[PDB]
Amino acid sequence: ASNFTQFVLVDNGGTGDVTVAPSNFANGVAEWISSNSRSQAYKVTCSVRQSSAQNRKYTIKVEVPKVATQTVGGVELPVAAWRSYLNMELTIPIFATNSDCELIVKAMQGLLKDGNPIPSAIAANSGIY
Amino acid sequence: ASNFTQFVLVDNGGTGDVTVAPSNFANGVAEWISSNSRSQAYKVTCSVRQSSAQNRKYTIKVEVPKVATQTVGGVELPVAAWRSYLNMELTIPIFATNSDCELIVKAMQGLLKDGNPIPSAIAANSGIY
Amino acid sequence: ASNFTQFVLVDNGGTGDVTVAPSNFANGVAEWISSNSRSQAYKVTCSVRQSSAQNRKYTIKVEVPKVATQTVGGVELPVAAWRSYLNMELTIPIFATNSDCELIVKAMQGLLKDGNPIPSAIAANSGIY
Amino acid sequence: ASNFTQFVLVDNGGTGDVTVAPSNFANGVAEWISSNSRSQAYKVTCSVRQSSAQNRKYTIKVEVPKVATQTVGGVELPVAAWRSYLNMELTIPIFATNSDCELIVKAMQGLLKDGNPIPSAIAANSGIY
Amino acid sequence: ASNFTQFVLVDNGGTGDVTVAPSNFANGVAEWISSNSRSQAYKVTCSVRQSSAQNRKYTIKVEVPKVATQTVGGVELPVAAWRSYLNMELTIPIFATNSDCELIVKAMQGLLKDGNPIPSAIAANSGIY
Amino acid sequence: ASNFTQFVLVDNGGTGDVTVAPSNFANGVAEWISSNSRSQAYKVTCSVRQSSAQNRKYTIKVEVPKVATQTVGGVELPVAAWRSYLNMELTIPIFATNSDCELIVKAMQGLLKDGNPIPSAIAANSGIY
RNA sequence: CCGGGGGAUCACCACGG
RNA sequence: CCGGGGGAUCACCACGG
RNA sequence: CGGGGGAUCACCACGG
Repeated sequence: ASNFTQFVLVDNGGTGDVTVAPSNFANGVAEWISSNSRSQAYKVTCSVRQSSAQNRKYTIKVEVPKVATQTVGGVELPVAAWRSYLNMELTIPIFATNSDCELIVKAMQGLLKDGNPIPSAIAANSGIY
Repeated sequence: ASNFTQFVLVDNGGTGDVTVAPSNFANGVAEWISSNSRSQAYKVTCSVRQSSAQNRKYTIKVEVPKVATQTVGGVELPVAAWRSYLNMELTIPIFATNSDCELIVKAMQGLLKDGNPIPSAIAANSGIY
Repeated sequence: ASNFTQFVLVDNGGTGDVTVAPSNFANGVAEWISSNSRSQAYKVTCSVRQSSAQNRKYTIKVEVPKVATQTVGGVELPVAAWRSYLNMELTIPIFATNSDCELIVKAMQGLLKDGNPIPSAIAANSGIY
Repeated sequence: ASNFTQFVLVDNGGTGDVTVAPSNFANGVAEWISSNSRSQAYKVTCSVRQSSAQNRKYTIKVEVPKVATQTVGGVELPVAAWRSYLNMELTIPIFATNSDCELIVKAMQGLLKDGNPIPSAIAANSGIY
Repeated sequence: ASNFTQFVLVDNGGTGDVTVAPSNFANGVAEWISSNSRSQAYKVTCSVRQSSAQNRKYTIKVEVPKVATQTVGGVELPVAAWRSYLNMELTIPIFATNSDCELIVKAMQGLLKDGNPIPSAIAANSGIY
Repeated sequence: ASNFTQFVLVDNGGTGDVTVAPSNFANGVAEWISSNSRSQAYKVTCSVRQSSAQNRKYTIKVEVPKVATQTVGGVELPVAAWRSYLNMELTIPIFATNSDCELIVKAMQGLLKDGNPIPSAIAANSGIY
């Protein structure tokens, strides 16, 4: 098949859903963007490299924009008031089997499950305590 | 409310679940670990700081053990061959409201939802194609 | 046990209460922040140190914001029109027992009790007369 | 009308109350002192000034003594074994209305309310934890 | 839960018991002190660090004071005639499981059990022979 | 009386107890070890000296083997991965009476009593939180 | 290339290795 | 950072790596 | 360490 497909980044229950689609693979960096002007789009990038002799490194990036309409020179333009940036690096040893890797994915999913500590703190503009 | 509580990191459907619990709070850095030797434990740390004048920044770290052919409670060397490391840094502009932050969390959840490109690639020991 | 938890900074009956929650505790400085936009949040910090041979010194800071919306270029952001800054330093000799400290706290509470000179002047943009 | 009057600094039920009375108001600095030996008295001072173009600044000071008798050469005098010194500075922009100031006072009162982190730590010779 | 709780350091059978409580966690050093003036208090501190790549180090400190009342400048002050200092470092490899660690705790407890060699010598102001 | 006798280091309720016995007295340093190869033994050494004019100092050392997955009588390398080291230094001012010293011992016993913070943390492969 | 609860305007930058 | 049956007024100091 | 020294508030300059 091919895993370079579009997926929904922000699930808002069928309405207001932010879906992101493949837009580039130049230089080994897979890119996805929302159906917007490049200045207001959601961006997701991913890449893998054999960082060392004995392990691989996945580098993922996500950009969440705060869309706005700005007036520059008396003209209105679609812009982003600001952006939130997520940068993550995952280092996996070459000795990890597929089951070993599913474990990693499940842990990451559990980490952000609704109601858990971390996602709770982030959504409330607070720390852990 | 007080979010520093134990939670399920790896959900294996009730049986075989991996729970992670509070183990340290030195220097504001919250830590959680599973019931294992520190060399084979699942570790999670989180912390927030004001990186700059306009940004707040969360640093989240997760360590996952290689389980295939593992010897529980044994000395496994080299350490690098038996562990995966996840480094996450989330930058959020100071103008983000709680709602904005909820959306950011949703985006993170969507990025790793089962069946999506990234988690599928990682779990299959592969890249994008 | 822990006193690094959330508390009510401004008691407005039981609804419009301003609550402040732990956010960061790095380098011996505990920091509390109210929810939502960090740009419009109340901030409280506290620290203790041995200022000298016989003295222990507390440094407390509080920031009260004037919530407002800033529109520029048609782009509006949540900001603080201005902030009120309170900085206080309390020195207590190492000979002070717990009873001595309870008294010091009572004095601070009395100084600001409703109806007394100091709080009355501040609440009215006035000085002493 | 006058707010330069005596008030209760330490409320000990209704008997061992520490009352502080006007003593001097020279050079824009109001001073209150408790009765009896000046050497063992509680002291409170307050002043306001225009720290800058947009800011008005309050400077408040409080001294809590540790009453004791000093014998030297067979001659005993009433003195203060030591003193606890509180110095606070409050800055309020000239745009603050009376309501804004009432709020600032509420915040100060809340910060020191019985049971909250700060007063609890001080009353126990402790810091934050 | 939280293990940062108060505990009794010196058990004297319900009467004359020296109990110690949490008082600080600044800079990752957990501190406990007895309910005394800071100049006469019992002190207990603890901290963990990943000393090397393959092991952790616990650093514990205990201070036992000999309380006295000293007359400085004709005034009486609560002081400590002298202090006994206990400094201990415990290095545990990361490969140690929880059971491996309970073993360490039991050994330390056995080492100081009433009647055993070491505690006997210490309490008699003598060496081993 | 002559305290250099064997004793129970690890009390496992009669069955599975670890006894440690006198094995060396070279240079005034008393040593005790369990019945194992020196690479897997429980070791205890103790010594007293006058560190300075006003202080006497006890140096106590304890070595505990990692037991999980251990191979009795086998060659286990690296040595650092299979052993925990405890270093204790107790400083007692020359004015301490036998009674004073008994209290010091009690404090040490209390610090490590079952259920208290420190032993609980160590046994759970964790820190304070 | 590796490191940091280093920074960013975010596939970039500085520092230390 | 590591070491000492190095020292302390005890989260510090000196020395050797 | 000082100031009824200032701030955009754990920063800044002047004083020892």
